[PDB]
Amino acid sequence: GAPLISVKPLDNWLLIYTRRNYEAANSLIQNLFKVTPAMGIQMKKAIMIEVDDRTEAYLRALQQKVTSDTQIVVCLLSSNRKDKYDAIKKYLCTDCPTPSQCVVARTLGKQQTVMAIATKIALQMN
Amino acid sequence: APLISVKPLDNWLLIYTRRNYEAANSLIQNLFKVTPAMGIQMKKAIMIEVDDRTEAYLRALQQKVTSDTQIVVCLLSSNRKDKYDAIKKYLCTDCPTPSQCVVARTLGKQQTVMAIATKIALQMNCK
Repeated sequence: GAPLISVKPLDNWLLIYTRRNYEAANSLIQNLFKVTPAMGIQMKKAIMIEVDDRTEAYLRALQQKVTSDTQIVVCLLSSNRKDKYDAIKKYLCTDCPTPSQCVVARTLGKQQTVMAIATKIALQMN
Repeated sequence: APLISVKPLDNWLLIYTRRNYEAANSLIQNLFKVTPAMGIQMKKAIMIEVDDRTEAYLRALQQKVTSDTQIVVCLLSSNRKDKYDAIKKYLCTDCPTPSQCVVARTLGKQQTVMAIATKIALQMNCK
């Protein structure tokens, strides 16, 4: 036979992060692996993009890596630094057609933060 | 004391223009119908009538969106690209509260209603 239960594969997506948060990025992938089956989603590993911690490096990585095939984009930020956050958000929102979201590394400890992120992804996949 | 847990949706905004006053009322009623199956207990939206121009939508947003606002829904007279794009962009850059735009025309389907409610159930779990 072959599966009967609907899943949605999340196989092509970007996680853009800065070296200081290398391990909070890895943990996020694992955690999302845990909560994602309950939501009808089958996850592959994110395409991971390490950038210098500056606005412009995030934006470059965006212009170079986002494709037709990219399903979701997640920008992990070192900090809730208003200007950096606002300038990435503005660009994703005007220039990036691919659904996206920003996350501040700090909040990542919490399992409610993880759930919210996955929820937003489930949402963007429709 | 009532044992089944429900997510109350008691503070939220519907911004619409006078021409779609009734399509707006209907949308509330219909959402009342399909929302209990999703674990949500709905109150009526705070309804905000605005003139049919981009800027009027944006003023309403700046004035009425609060810490308490759970969801924002902008119902548009038309799929007019510029108006739709400008409102979408602004919500997306300047409005932290989760939101969506709906074109009145499409409200004439129970699949449209389901999609909006689905999106809301989803937005009720976000940071």
